[PDB]
Amino acid sequence: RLTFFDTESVALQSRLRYAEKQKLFHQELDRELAAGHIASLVAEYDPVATRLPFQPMQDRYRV
Amino acid sequence: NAFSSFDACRTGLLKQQSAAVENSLVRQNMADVRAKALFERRAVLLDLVEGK
Amino acid sequence: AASTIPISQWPSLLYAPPSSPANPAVEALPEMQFDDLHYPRQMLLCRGAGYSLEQCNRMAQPDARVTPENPAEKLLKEEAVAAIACLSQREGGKDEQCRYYIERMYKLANKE
Amino acid sequence: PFMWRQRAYCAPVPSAFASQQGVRKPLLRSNSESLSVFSQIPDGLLGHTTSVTMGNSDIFFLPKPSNLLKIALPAFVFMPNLTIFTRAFPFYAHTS
Repeated sequence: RLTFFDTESVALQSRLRYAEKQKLFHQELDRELAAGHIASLVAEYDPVATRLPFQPMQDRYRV
Repeated sequence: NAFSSFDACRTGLLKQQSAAVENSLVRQNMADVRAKALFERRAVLLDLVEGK
Repeated sequence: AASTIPISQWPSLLYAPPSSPANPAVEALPEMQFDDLHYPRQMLLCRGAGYSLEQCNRMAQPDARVTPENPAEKLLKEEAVAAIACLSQREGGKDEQCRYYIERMYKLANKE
Repeated sequence: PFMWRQRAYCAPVPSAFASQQGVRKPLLRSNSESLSVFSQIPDGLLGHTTSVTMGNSDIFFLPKPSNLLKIALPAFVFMPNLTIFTRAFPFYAHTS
């Protein structure tokens, strides 16, 4: 049967590769959306608040 | 004609960031100075306080 | 007769509202706009170009991307002025004193 | 990508805000993955689960004692006799 009477295997393999592509696309998309959500916080971020009273600001916190 | 507007918005954001840093520094320093003055006032008032 | 509209049908209720004696232009509801970012964006662009606050405030102009104007104000101009005169003279058209002009305008605008 | 504080389904998982954790697992994940079945679980045996077949179990056997009966029984007609009056069937089928 497998040697002369099988096309379901090939069809299912093709469909599964298609499914893998689809899965990875959706994954990357969700990652990008979450990253944009986090990027919305860079506006709230204030690097001066890290400063200690009567001390200079550090370039480490992206002046 | 489009790169002009893009660069304008870009420089606007940069200026916003710079001004934010400067204003935050000024406000922070004023607040800290006021706190220090309050602390010294409290010190003198504790030296003047009376009771047991 | 007027049945409750569940919360799931509100998006369609906003752009296809029920009939009323004073209906809006449903065909124009998607065209009603009022930008809250107009002046902030204008100032940002000008300051990025390199102008000062005073120059920006002098160059600022009000938004043109607002809800369009009613074409009746340009097509039925004379009839509207006559109706407004009738109202000013007859106390707002009490007891049907401007029915003449109002009906002329209604016919002109509706055409059966 | 417009209303982040109002769209929590498109937001990162709380383990992402924590700043702490061959190949490692990703640091950034979203809640929108909950809308996919095979996001986290594997696709193993995906197209092979409808192939596990089991046969039916009905047995078509019933003793037929006719020595008990001495009368005929009514029987149904299942199809019209097309071997007779074949040419007129569409014309007389609607009558009775």
